Amino acid sequence: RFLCGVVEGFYGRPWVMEQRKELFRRLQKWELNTYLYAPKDDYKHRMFWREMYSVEEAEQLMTLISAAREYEIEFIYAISPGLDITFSNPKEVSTLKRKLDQVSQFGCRSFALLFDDIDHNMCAADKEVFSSFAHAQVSITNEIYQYLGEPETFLFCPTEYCGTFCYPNVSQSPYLRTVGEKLLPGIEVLWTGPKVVSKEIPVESIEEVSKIIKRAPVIWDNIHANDYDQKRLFLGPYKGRSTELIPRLKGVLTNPNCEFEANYVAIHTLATWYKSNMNGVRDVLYSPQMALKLALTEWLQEFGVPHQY
Amino acid sequence: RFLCGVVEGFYGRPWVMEQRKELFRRLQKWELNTYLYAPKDDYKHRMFWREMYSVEEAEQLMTLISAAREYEIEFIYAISPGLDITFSNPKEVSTLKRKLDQVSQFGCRSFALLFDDIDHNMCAADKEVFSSFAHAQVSITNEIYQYLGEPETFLFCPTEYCGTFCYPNVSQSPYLRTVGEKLLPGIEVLWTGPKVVSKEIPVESIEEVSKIIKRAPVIWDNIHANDYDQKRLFLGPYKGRSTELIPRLKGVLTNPNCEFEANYVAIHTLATWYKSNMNGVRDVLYSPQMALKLALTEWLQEFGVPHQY
Amino acid sequence: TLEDLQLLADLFYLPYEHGPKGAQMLREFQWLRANKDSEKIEEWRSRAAKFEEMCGLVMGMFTRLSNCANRTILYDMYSYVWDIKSIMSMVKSFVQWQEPWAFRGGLAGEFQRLLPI
Amino acid sequence: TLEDLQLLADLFYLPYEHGPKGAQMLREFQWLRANSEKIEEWRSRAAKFEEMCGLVMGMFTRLSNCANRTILYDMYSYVWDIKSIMSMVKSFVQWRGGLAGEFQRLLPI
Ligand SMILES: CCNC1=N[C@@H]2[C@@H](O)[C@H](O)[C@@H](C(F)F)O[C@@H]2S1
Ligand SMILES: CCNC1=N[C@@H]2[C@@H](O)[C@H](O)[C@@H](C(F)F)O[C@@H]2S1
Repeated sequence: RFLCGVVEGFYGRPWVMEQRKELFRRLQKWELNTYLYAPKDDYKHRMFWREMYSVEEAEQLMTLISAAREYEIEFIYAISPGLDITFSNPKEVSTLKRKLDQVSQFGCRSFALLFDDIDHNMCAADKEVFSSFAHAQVSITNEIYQYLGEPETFLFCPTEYCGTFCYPNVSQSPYLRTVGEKLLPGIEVLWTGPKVVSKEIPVESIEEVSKIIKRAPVIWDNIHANDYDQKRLFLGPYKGRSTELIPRLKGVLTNPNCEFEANYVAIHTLATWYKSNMNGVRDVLYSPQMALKLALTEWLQEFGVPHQY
Repeated sequence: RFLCGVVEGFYGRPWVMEQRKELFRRLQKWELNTYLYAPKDDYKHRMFWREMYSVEEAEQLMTLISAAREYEIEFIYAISPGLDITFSNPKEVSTLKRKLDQVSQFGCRSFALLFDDIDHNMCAADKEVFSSFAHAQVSITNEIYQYLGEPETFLFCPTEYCGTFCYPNVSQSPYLRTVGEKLLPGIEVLWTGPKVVSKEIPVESIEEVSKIIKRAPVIWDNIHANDYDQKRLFLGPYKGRSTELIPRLKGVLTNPNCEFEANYVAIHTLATWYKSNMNGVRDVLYSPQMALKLALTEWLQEFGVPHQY
Repeated sequence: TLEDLQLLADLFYLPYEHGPKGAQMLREFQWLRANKDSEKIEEWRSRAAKFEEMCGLVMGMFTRLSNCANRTILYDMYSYVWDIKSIMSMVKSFVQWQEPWAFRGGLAGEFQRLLPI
Repeated sequence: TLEDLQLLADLFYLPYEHGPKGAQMLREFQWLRANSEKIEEWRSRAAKFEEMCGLVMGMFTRLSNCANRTILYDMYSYVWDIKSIMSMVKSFVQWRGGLAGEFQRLLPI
């Protein structure tokens, strides 16, 4: 019911396979359960999405998905064709089907279609064929969803992914209204909250979103995200999201710091928050100061274990 | 003797061992002879200079110096203790000798001491012991060189490594004055030309340094360096340095683009320039326009050969 | 092709000089920008169309480059190619005519704002 | 020590909020700056700040000697920069786009 874990969805140097395997070992330890693979600067995911995998690439993705299953971690594979896909072109849908088809032969059973950080303008050809941008994305997402035999877990990521990004506003947004109306009920929608990096995600904020998308969203939280500034790192606790939010969401996936080792507190504190109210009604249960102390206390011993670079 | 090759001495992601080996293959192929290992962001070269190598690190450094030797490529190991060395402390010098001792056990015979991007201010203790900044480096460099049994190739990189960095000017610099007068004749001196990234390196400007440093320098060229701007890449030919410069230098080491693969033209055109006046006595022999025609001709076949990421 | 890389190197040439093709193209966009009644409208659209043609030659090359067998050379420099491809789409189109970032630095940066240097 | 990571986490905390120890130093330094029998006060506050400045440098060097270089190597780039800024803050108290840019600089923005 609840998708809770990590999303490697930041810009910059994507994590290595050794780190990703360690992430699953840590997620399993902290009673977490999900991993969304969306590294923006890993060419086969965004920039060069059409490009198929080589033997070696296939081999390590085979081991990674294996490792995820061993550690009881849900490996959701994402792809962002949005920057250059021609939605009306059947050659483009054929490519996305072959690409996600290759990935399902690696052990993948959970996928995602991301349409975040793209210009709303459609090419000449897409404008004749599709009523709006929202329709084009949803037709492709739905055709892919059904083609992949309607997987148990399939996530959809909108262009208007936070409060701020909705034109004119969340409530009167024609795009989201299309998204919640025409996007299949078995496909979930990712939401970052009122802003990209939300200082707080009010229980009202999401209740209002769930009305337009006609479903509870999965949060792609950017609280500990640090890709937008070379000079910043975030080792603070999970703060701003009420434990009351859990019975109102289908998930929470933190997008943390680019540096894998600087995410202990980030993922530790999240798990303390998810476990404090994992049975509710549709802060009494959690305190960042307390979860922070518990996280640094365990992190401290890690600094003493000899690990050579 | 002339040291001509590459210097991996840029800020940013250092090259992998695989890339460094293929580089020795390209260098040997294009009749080049030297490689200076100086990654600014390789923590065991700058920041954590005091830190000794682990087994795996030693093994990888061993395989690399083996590959270097095998491809007739001179492997010159560099270290930058300047951000926080205490020149007077014999514990800091004992540490520098231990680390370079560990590196010579890896098969390294050539070395360097870089004091390039540091402040001239000395801690009270070094002021009480040394009469100037220039004496502190020269005393520590001459002790190290002698300790290492006076290696044939020993390089020294000054704080005032270019015309513009010289206080007040190149001929009146009291720092360079001391470098040329007190730095051992067997130790070589790195120079970047009139500025950091020089448009041209005049014959006259080199004669001016050669007088004050009392020797012909080794150029640490930044013509193809692109670490100072995220939106800049250099694929043009080695242009601006006369061939009349070869009988006036101990070498030319190019610090190229951070992206290893983009440096085909940088190193190709460098080979062409060197080979055009390889036996100079005291631009009629080299044409950047021409060298580029040949560098691209040979690069073009590479794009046709399948290689997987 | 050879000519493809010549155009490629010209766009990403040297720090003090752009290549001939890159400098030729820049001069033309700068010219177009600087410019019944007088017949110099004949030369402007003839010159705007010849430029919209060059904007499609450079962009054809880019797509070509991205389909190269050597994925190793391409992955190392394509991030740069993807930028100039985006700046030349809106140049061709020109011719045809939140919150944690803005308060950068964090704690180190906040302290720097109170310092002289 | 656990007290070190409490300081470490306070200096690199959250996007909209700094940790208490970080917020304390900034406030004390924001106070020393805005000032010149109130001498004994400033001097007591300037001397006690130098001690905090000095002890933060201690934790910074303590961390660099950690057994776990894997963790250290990932986040020390930040530590070094706050260490540079912390030394001169204390020492103060004691007292262009390529062809892409060329074109984009002519586009309507
Ligand atoms: C649906 C969410 N998708 C997003 N994509 C971007 C991420 O790559 C960043 O890490 C993040 C921010 F923290 F910088 O900004 C946005 S949110
Ligand atoms: C002997 C000269 N030492 C230098 N160190 C720096 C290098 O790390 C950079 O790659 C180069 C580039 F910015 F131009 O600038 C300087 S030149």
